[PDB]
Amino acid sequence: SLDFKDVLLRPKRSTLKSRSEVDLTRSFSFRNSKQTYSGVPIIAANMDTVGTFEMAKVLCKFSLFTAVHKHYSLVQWQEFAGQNPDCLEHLAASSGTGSSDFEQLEQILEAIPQVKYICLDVANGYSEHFVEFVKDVRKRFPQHTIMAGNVVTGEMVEELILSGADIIKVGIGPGSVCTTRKKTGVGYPQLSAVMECADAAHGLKGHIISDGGCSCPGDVAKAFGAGADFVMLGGMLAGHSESGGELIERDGKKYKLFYGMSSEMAMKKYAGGVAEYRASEGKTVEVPFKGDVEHTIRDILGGIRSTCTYVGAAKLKELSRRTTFIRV
Amino acid sequence: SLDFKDVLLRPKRSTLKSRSEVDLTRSFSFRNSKQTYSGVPIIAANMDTVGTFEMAKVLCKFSLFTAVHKHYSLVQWQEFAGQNPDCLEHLAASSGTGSSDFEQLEQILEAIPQVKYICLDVANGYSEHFVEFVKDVRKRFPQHTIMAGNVVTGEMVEELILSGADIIKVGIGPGSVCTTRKKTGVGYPQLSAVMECADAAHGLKGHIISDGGCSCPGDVAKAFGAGADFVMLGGMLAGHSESGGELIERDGKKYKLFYGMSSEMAMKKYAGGVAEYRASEGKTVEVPFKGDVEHTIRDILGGIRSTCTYVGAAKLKELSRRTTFIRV
Amino acid sequence: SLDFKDVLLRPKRSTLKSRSEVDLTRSFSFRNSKQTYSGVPIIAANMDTVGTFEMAKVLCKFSLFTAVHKHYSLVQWQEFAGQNPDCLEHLAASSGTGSSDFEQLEQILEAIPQVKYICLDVANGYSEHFVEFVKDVRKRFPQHTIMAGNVVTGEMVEELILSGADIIKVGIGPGSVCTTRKKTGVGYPQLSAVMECADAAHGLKGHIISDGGCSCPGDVAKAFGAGADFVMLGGMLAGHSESGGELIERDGKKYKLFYGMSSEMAMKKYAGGVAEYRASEGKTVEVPFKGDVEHTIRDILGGIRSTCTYVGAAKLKELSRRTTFIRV
Amino acid sequence: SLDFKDVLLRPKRSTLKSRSEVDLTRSFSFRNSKQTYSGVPIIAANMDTVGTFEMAKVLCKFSLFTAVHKHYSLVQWQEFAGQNPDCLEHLAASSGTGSSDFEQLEQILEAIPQVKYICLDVANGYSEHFVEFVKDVRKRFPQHTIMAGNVVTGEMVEELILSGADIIKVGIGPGSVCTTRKKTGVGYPQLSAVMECADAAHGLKGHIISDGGCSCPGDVAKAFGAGADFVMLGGMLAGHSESGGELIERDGKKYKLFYGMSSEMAMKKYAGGVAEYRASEGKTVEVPFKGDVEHTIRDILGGIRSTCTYVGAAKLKELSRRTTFIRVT
Ligand SMILES: NC(=O)C1=CN([C@@H]2O[C@H](COP(=O)(O)OP(=O)(O)OC[C@H]3O[C@@H](n4cnc5c(N)ncnc54)[C@H](OP(=O)(O)O)[C@@H]3O)[C@@H](O)[C@H]2O)C=CC1
Ligand SMILES: NC(=O)C1=CN([C@@H]2O[C@H](COP(=O)(O)OP(=O)(O)OC[C@H]3O[C@@H](n4cnc5c(N)ncnc54)[C@H](OP(=O)(O)O)[C@@H]3O)[C@@H](O)[C@H]2O)C=CC1
Ligand SMILES: NC(=O)C1=CN([C@@H]2O[C@H](COP(=O)(O)OP(=O)(O)OC[C@H]3O[C@@H](n4cnc5c(N)ncnc54)[C@H](OP(=O)(O)O)[C@@H]3O)[C@@H](O)[C@H]2O)C=CC1
Ligand SMILES: NC(=O)C1=CN([C@@H]2O[C@H](COP(=O)(O)OP(=O)(O)OC[C@H]3O[C@@H](n4cnc5c(N)ncnc54)[C@H](OP(=O)(O)O)[C@@H]3O)[C@@H](O)[C@H]2O)C=CC1
Ligand SMILES: *c1nc2c(ncn2[C@@H]2O[C@H](COP(=O)(O)O)[C@@H](O)[C@H]2O)c(=O)[nH]1
Ligand SMILES: O=c1[nH]cnc2c1ncn2[C@@H]1O[C@H](COP(=O)(O)O)[C@@H](O)[C@H]1O
Ligand SMILES: O=c1[nH]cnc2c1ncn2[C@@H]1O[C@H](COP(=O)(O)O)[C@@H](O)[C@H]1O
Ligand SMILES: O=c1[nH]cnc2c1ncn2[C@@H]1O[C@H](COP(=O)(O)O)[C@@H](O)[C@H]1O
Repeated sequence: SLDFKDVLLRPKRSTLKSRSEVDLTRSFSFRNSKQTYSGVPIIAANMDTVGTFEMAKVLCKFSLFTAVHKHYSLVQWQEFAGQNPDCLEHLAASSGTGSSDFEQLEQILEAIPQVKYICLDVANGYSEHFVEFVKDVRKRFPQHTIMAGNVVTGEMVEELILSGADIIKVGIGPGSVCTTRKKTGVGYPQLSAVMECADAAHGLKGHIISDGGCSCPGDVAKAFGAGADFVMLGGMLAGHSESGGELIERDGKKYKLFYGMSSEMAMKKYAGGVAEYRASEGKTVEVPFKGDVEHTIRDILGGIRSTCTYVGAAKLKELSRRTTFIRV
Repeated sequence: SLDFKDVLLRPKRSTLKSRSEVDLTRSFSFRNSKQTYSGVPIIAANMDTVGTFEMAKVLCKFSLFTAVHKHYSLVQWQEFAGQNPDCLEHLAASSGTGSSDFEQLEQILEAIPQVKYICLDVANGYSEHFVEFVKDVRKRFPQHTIMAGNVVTGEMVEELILSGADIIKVGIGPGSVCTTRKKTGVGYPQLSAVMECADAAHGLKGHIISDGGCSCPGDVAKAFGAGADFVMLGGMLAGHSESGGELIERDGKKYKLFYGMSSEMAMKKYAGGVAEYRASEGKTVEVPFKGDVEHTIRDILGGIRSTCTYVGAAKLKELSRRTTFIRV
Repeated sequence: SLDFKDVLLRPKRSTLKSRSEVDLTRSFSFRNSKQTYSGVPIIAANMDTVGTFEMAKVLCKFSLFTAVHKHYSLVQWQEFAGQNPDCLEHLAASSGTGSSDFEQLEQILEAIPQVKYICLDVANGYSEHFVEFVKDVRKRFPQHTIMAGNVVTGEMVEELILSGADIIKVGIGPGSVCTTRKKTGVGYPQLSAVMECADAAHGLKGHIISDGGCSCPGDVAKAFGAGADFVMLGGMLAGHSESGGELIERDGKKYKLFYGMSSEMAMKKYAGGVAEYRASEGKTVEVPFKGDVEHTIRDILGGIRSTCTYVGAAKLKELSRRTTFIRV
Repeated sequence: SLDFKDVLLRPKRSTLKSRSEVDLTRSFSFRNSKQTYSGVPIIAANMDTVGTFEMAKVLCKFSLFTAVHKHYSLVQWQEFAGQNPDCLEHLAASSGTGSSDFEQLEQILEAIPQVKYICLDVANGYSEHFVEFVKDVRKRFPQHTIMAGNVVTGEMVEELILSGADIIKVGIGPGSVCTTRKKTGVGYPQLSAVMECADAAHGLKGHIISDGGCSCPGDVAKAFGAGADFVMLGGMLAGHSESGGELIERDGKKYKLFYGMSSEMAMKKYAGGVAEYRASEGKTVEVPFKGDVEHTIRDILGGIRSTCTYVGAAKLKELSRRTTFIRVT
């Protein structure tokens, strides 16, 4: 029942001389889409303040991935893709399960063929309705790679992969601005979830994303060491120039809003308020302004290269197999 | 030795599509009164700041229950009942073991025949005196549903049910303004208390209330998942317009008093003071003003519907069967 | 490896009706002095700010015990004894191992025959030198009851009782103003120390004092439940009118100094400062002023009566038999 | 998986009557250099703010050891050595693995023959490159005692001794101004590291230094109790008159900078800044000014003498043997 904070990685004898030797890119072949990936498998979350086109343009320079948020117009996507043809390779267009979500997704994918990834995202990936929607999307777009979540346990990972998803998004409640655990009491320790779900997915030649709960580069490295193919970040990418969220300067200091997608703040913006039978399951915070995201990416990547050197991993694909966790 | 903070509920595969589909009402048939209940089994605690007639009026609209405090006059009761006849089915009148308390209860029940629940409430329900009192109240009021507590272990749950109580109130020391544990060292972790006492009660076709220790909706869901038939709330319901407690406006902010029923504040108010051989076993806090309780009810119920969807429960009665706790 | 915080007492079926029914006095017959005791076995520590004459005078009225500090003159003792002839029964005169300490102790005992207890107190009761001192004091005063400490393990409890001590003082490092653990790393969790040492002592028909680490009446109740015959209190008794320590009014609030007997404050007062080879093993704090100690005594005794009613103990003597600890 | 905070020492019967009776010196014979040591085996860390010449001069008086930082020039070393001929016996010159570092060290050792210890110090002692370096250094200076680290596990302790190191420096991430754990997730709880590495070292009649994570005298005592031959201190020695770090008087209070050697502050000073592929693995703090280090040394040593009296150790040599740890919540 482990969280990131409960472990450390044991160092091991290595032949690496310098952190600059470490290759942080991965190559994957996806189970169902049959497409191939090559890049640095860290993903900007599809939160409205994080999965922005400005984030994408910077993350592209480092070969990182963006799951674009679901609140841009087709026109905005077309403007982005026209101005940034070389950044469409590691983007996913996102959708929930509504008719309207699906139709807007379609419009994007039809108009911008270079977008080859789909991020299907719900709070509760255990619903049969969600499973059925994944099948539906696989059938409509057989050659796109599908990321689907969220879940925390292997039976659901398997069902979702067998239903047509390529990459399962793992995590219920670990997120920095999530309040699901406080409102519902439901969840799973994130490191344990990653280990269980990685094993399940990899038994089927599928993949996973560790989604949420990382607050330092060491956490990112732990999720990878536990078998995550990709790691998705919200909070660590919030608060930058390139992030969304209002910039607030008060009492001589600068902040940016950062908020859960099921916070009252988000529901006020996009659902016309909070439905009577719902409770909010995210919160709002004000993040001290961090400046340009490039400096944060370099810190994260720098940390992970260090991790690899300490365990003797010359390439990110070696990190999990050379990871021995010490309980602390 | 589990508390609510030590666990999460595991999600499970679900045919539920929306949280709006979840029915939170239960029906119970009581062992000794032979009466039947229908409602949302969340009870406002019989504290003078929580179990108020203003609270009852609002909770009634949501089919929630109020254990009315023991400090209203007979005419206040008569006035309430006259003005709010449809509220009377979801209320209990309360008493401790004092001859004065019981006599005032008898006058209320004589005046208000519509009150069909009795809440017999002492700090130490392990006393043979309390056991005997319960037997006497059963003999006196054969058709009234009797809630009796408090205890934390099965042997006492069984004895209390066999002596004539329908519903056993579980918890010693977990309350937000309780200081019993600090003053006496006595108590029992609440989640374990609920698990153990639920098994003991259910084996005899009786019922329990998890009383105390919930500070968010997820805790309430954990209590129900652990087998509690009802959950009683003090602090979560304190600090509202409908709550008791002085409203205090100071340093630009508003607060409401909230205090334990064995605090010095309560004893000064209703015993004249603290008797020489006694210690206070409650504290006072100032709760930032919360506004109208309807918003808090909606949040709590919304959290629990979300729990139910995550574990596949279409009805609250299915929650405990569908609950697998993960240790955190 | 239990500290007080690690456990709660399980409640049990009781025939107690009222906390007023509980007798907190104990009767002891001491192994080596052959003297008898009757009183409430809580002791004000022999710290210079706690074991004062003003403290004794109040504690006396409750039948509590005072280990008088070792920094009164003989004239001071005679004055107290002359003015308070009925408060001499539950007093001890204190000494360390030095010849000047012994000479002063001897003057007190000779001049004040009503003083029938001796408190032999060193930081490190494991020294053969302390053992031999205990033996010598036993030989010199065969009808005086000897408290001796401090130690935390059974073997040493036994040695000290067999060397002539009646009551063994248990605790190394738990005290509120102690820094031994930070400075040395030496200690033993106090609840486990009490359980182990009480068994060792009782097997020889001797007694122990749980010395240090209580910060609420619940802790005192836990110590007694774990088998301690007496409980000694420093911090809980510091900061009262009757306490020593300078009264400091600053920034409109009142405080009283409270410091370790191994602190730099103490060694400056009574040694020539700190010897080059020693480190201080106590600290200084300013305790917000508590007023009269009577109120604190009532809070402590009331808490312990409540513990006894909860576990079915009519007498403090029964509390440890009736104690079942639950680990939290 | 223990840290210092997870344990206490159990007192035991003794015949000691005063803390002043306790002998805190140790004598060691080193496996590979064959040289001998007599002193109090607490070492000032080779951080630029701790392993200074001012520090060394004071620690000398108490028979404590200094691993000098690697950022003094030859001329500064010669000045020190000419004014303090007797303080040279418990000094180590430090180096990392680069050719420039090796050359600086080689000049110091050639110019000042009285310096008989070498501290080879990298963040990652698990590197084959580091092992080959230790071997090269043992080849070049066969009679110098070599401290080499850092590592946290016994296999690497063994390999480094077999490769020619005498004393292995143990600790990855426990340090007060280290952020390696937050940046990489890598580490090992320090008390357990010490117990494992001390067994591995001692099997081969080598020695270890517990490096990092001590924040009170008790932690020092615990490290010795777990079998560390030496204990190295950064934070506990920062903030003094003798420490490096700028003295900053602000808001009516005095502070001294103390920072990790992998911090942005250090890399700005000694490298070009931070290379694009590196992350900072240390932080900067401002430590309230502590005054003269002598007073801190006396507090540390008095603490450890007290531990020894409580467990019956008349000499520091006895402490580990007489140590029984109790696990604490
Ligand atoms: N990671 C997260 O927590 C995220 C949460 N949201 C939140 O999810 C909810 C639905 O989002 P929307 O975009 O309208 O539709 P989606 O496309 O996200 O599809 C989710 C569907 O699942 C249903 N549902 C069933 N169980 C749950 C549950 N336990 N928690 C949340 N939804 C559940 C919702 O219905 P119903 O609401 O009737 O129960 C909704 O129809 C909103 O409250 C939204 O703010 C949105 C994005 C990410
Ligand atoms: N559930 C919990 O953890 C707690 C609940 N309470 C709440 O606060 C109210 C405060 O009432 P309070 O004045 O404490 O007493 P109660 O209302 O519980 O007292 C009823 C009778 O129990 C007796 N009694 C016996 N043992 C105890 C004991 N250990 N603690 C308290 N009473 C005891 C009292 O006698 P006597 O006073 O002479 O001893 C009295 O005659 C309770 O009625 C309850 O609603 C209070 C504390 C803890
Ligand atoms: N509970 C506590 O921590 C108490 C602390 N004190 C402290 O104990 C020390 C001696 O007090 P004093 O009144 O002179 O003599 P004491 O009669 O209290 O006896 C203590 C004797 O034990 C010796 N000793 C051996 N080991 C230790 C140790 N680990 N810690 C403390 N003393 C030890 C002392 O010699 P030496 O000092 O040379 O080592 C001293 O001669 C002082 O520093 C004093 O402040 C006094 C009473 C109780
Ligand atoms: N003991 C500990 O917990 C730590 C100690 N440090 C202290 O700070 C200094 C840091 O300077 P720095 O250059 O960062 O490290 P080092 O002094 O340890 O560098 C020596 C060589 O090791 C290489 N190296 C390989 N892996 C790593 C790694 N994981 N982390 C750091 N270097 C690695 C470096 O190359 P390249 O830089 O190209 O990768 C460099 O060429 C150390 O010398 C040490 O004093 C720093 C962090 C942790
Ligand atoms: C719960 N979880 C939520 C909410 N909005 C987003 N998220 C989740 O958090 C992840 C990011 O976690 P960080 O710790 O910030 O990196 C997102 O990717 C998503 O899974 C919400 O309102 N409630
Ligand atoms: O003074 C007190 N001491 C201990 N428990 C109390 C006191 N007053 C009320 N309670 C308990 O605390 C419960 C509510 O706890 P909460 O919901 O955590 O605030 C009540 O229903 C009582 O059982
Ligand atoms: O300076 C000291 N160092 C360590 N223990 C001390 C010191 N001075 C007093 N004590 C102990 O602390 C006890 C009181 O502990 P307290 O009740 O937690 O404050 C005393 O009875 C002594 O045993
Ligand atoms: O920047 C850093 N990152 C990691 N460890 C460091 C850094 N700087 C110094 N250290 C280590 O920290 C030790 C001192 O730890 P301290 O005694 O807890 O402050 C040094 O001897 C080094 O091993």
